[PDB]
Amino acid sequence: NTEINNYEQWKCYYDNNNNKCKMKNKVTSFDEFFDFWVRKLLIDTIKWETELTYCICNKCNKNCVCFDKWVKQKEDEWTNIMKLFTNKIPKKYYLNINDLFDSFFFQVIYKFNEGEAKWNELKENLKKQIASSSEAAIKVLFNHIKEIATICKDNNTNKVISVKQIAQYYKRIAHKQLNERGSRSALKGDASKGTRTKIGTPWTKIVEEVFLPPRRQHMCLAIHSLLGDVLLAAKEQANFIKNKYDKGTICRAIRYSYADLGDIIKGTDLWEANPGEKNTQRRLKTVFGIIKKMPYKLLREDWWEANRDQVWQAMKCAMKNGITCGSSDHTPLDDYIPQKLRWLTEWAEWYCKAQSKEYEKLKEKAACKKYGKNIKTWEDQWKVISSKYKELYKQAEIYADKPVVDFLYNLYLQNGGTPSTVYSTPEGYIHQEAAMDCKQQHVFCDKQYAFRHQPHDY
Amino acid sequence: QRLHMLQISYFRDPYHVWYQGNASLGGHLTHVLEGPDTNTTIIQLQPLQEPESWARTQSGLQSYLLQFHGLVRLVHQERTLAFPLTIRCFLGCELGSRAHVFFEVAVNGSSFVSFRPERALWQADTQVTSGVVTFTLQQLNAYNRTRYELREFLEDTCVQYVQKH
Ligand SMILES: CCCCCCCCCCCCCCCCCCCC(=O)O[C@H](COC(=O)CCCCCCCCCCCCCC)COP(=O)(O)OCCN
Ligand SMILES: *[C@@H]1O[C@H](CO)[C@@H](O)[C@H](O)[C@H]1NC(C)=O
Repeated sequence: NTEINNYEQWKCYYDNNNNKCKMKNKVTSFDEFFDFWVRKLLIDTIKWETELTYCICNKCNKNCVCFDKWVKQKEDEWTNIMKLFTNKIPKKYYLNINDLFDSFFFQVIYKFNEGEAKWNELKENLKKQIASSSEAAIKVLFNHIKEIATICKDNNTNKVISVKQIAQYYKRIAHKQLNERGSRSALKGDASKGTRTKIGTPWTKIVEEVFLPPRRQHMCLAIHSLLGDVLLAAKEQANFIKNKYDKGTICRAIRYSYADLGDIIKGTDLWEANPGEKNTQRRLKTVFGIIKKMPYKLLREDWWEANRDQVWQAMKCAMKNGITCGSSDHTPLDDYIPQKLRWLTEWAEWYCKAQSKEYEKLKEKAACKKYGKNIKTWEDQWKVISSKYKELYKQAEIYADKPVVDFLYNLYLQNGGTPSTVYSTPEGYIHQEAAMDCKQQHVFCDKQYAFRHQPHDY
Repeated sequence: QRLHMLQISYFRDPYHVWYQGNASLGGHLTHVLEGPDTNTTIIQLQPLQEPESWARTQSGLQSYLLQFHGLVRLVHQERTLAFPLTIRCFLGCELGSRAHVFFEVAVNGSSFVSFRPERALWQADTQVTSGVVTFTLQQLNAYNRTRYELREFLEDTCVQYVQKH
């Protein structure tokens, strides 16, 4: 008495025989239905993994998402089949992975060129997952197709080649290196196995030259234990910003904090001056060492890569504020943008908020000895920022700080590198990557100059 | 001397099969097989094979039976198969030069197919080739699992048992 989801739909019956299932109107026994569904699940799985192999330019984002939708649909159909039994079921349906493949060997390889290879590769991948984790083959398969859908969605993440496009390049490299080491099946954890405010304020200037966002200052089985701690911190930061911190503001703050958290875990962060941050970083060295005995940054790069979807989903908790803006699996590429770039992008956004806050005081030439001065204070920080960008950009030119120089020249090579289009000038960088709320002082390049004393209008 | 292995598979449904079988070493019963595809018990009557080897052997035999059933289901799905269907498989190895092996399958008592290791190929025994016969031979001659891994069973694993016991 259960129904199993321009396609087929079925109504199944099941006894303790006439334990038939009905689709003109095809009527089969339940056992035939089950077999039909299972062999199609296995055949379709192999075809999907094969088709997506080249991505596992936007053409495969569309195909990759379709795969994830497919995976979820099949998982629901599976649940509906289990509703016919409601008893946590004989081996006739509970095939072991070795049993399932031995039983469906001919039916599935029949559909493929070099099918014995595809049937084998799938068996080995499923055995590897259960070995890491005599369970039913269908459940192990579902976990396998879910991991692939997640891995693929990460690769696409929904005249000028942007920082986001280059970040995707580094993302694709990241998993590539991970895939070659092959450790993700070991490093991906399972949570169930575990346990300033003012806008007009200039950024803190730290040498022992980087400006530290107030947002970063206000930051909240060793693998399973670590993932549980990271997920908790991620959830807390998301709730912290949501409840204690604009739409664009709330989204960028959560997303940048996510990227900052990845930097902390990877150990590639800039703010190493703070003793609380140092205490945290030492705890990470300790846990990852424990993990290794399988600065630990290269393994950490993999572990965070093996566990970035889990961390991101944790940051979407308890909210109706969509943050799903330009990414697949709603997962951003910000953790693949060198921190110095994201903080720069961010500085400009905070600066233009500061300019508007001061601008707005000039309403109902004495008051312009505060604005155009508060402006000067923020103007100086840009100077420092602009100079450092130019040094690294020029190194990239000659090449075409290591992660930034390598990011820039690869971005430059894809942007005319041989004149550079829009990224050779840091003012130009901000005008391509950041969003400015400033009023009447919209130009960083030196009438409507971003740091002018008095706006051309006032 | 030799092994003469026999199984009879009674398919009341493509998805419902009763298996029964045995094996004789030389002239005497050594093994039996009986039960449905979901609960088939394979018993060594003369416990001459080490328990570990035997467990591995049973696993291989169960794998065989599941693959066998899968082949029948596929044949029935692609080519219509009438039920009840009785499959009778007779296979063996005989030993003073290189061993002789054979494998022949009859359907409802009528020899349907056989294996010829010389080219690692299956061919029909029946003089009447039809869609079922052609399709069954394909799977047999398309996969290394049915062409060469079978030879290791018949020309190596089977004979080692015969030579040893
Ligand atoms: C040392 C112990 C020696 C044995 C002692 C006797 C044991 C008791 C036997 C009881 C009687 C049962 C008789 C039925 C045959 C059982 C033997 C199966 C042999 C076999 O085919 O190969 C196994 C399965 O592998 C494969 O993958 C090949 C199977 C593929 C299917 C072939 C086609 C089936 C016939 C066509 C039917 C068509 C009907 C259409 C209507 C190999 O197992 P292994 O892993 O150990 O490998 C070892 C090296 N390869
Ligand atoms: C399998 O068959 C034995 C008898 O050979 C019987 O005692 C046992 O209960 C059966 N098990 C199942 C699951 O049918």
